[PDB]
Amino acid sequence: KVTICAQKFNGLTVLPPLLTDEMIAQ
Amino acid sequence: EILDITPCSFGGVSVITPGTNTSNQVAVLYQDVNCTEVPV
Repeated sequence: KVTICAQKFNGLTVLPPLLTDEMIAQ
Repeated sequence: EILDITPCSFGGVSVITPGTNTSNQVAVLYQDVNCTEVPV
């Protein structure tokens, strides 16, 4: 139920978080 | 004819180091890049 672009071209980096979605479920 | 223009790749460089008191052997992370074109 919870849902600009995937790619940005001027220094806009989204970083991957350390704790993934799987082990939070663990 | 339709030409998609993309700025060619960029990304920061992460440097992983231990203590310089411990060692000088270091490792490099290239972030958000599939390392098919590493050298430049």
